[PDB]
Amino acid sequence: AVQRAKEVLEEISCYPENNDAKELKRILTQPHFMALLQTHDVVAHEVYSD
Amino acid sequence: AVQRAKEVLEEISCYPENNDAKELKRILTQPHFMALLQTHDVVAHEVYSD
Amino acid sequence: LGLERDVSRAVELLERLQRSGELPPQKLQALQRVLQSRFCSAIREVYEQLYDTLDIT
Amino acid sequence: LGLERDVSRAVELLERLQRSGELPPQKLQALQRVLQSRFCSAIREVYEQLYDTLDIT
Repeated sequence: AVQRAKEVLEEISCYPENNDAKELKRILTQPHFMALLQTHDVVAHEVYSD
Repeated sequence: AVQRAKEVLEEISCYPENNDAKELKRILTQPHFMALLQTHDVVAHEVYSD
Repeated sequence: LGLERDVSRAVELLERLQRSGELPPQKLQALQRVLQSRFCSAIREVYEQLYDTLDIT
Repeated sequence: LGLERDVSRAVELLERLQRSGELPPQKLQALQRVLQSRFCSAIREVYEQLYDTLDIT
């Protein structure tokens, strides 16, 4: 979940025209949203990743 | 939370008489219970660490 | 925890850009399902719930 | 998932040992509070709720 989010930052980051991309990158970058996403992978990983 | 559980395993592990300590060492060690505990630290840490 | 404000803002921000159609929206729609999914909802409830839990105990 | 059975079993297992009082009941009491605490309850609900989410998504 975090990787996908980070991936988007890179895509939107490559675009200095979209104002949403900028504010979206910031929101998607703060460790807070990452923490929740962290929970996403922790469970999904321990659910059926292996 | 995982470390606390771990520490307990060590104590109960040194006790080959308490049958409860046995079933506790097994369950406490069960990665599943560890996963939930992982969530315990992730949040509890971000909320009571720095 | 600004999770509802940051996620909800990220969800609409992804849609916002999706509507614009300036960059690959496939990854943006992927996020939408990653945050909008009922899963992330339960998890999100945890963060808000946990905070309250701290105020309780 | 078996968290309710493993946690609830660890809770009574910790009390069980507490009843006997042979090993350090301090660390054991700590666990009981870590699994019984309302916090771990929300988190636990996540693991269960999450599995269901899988079945939905």
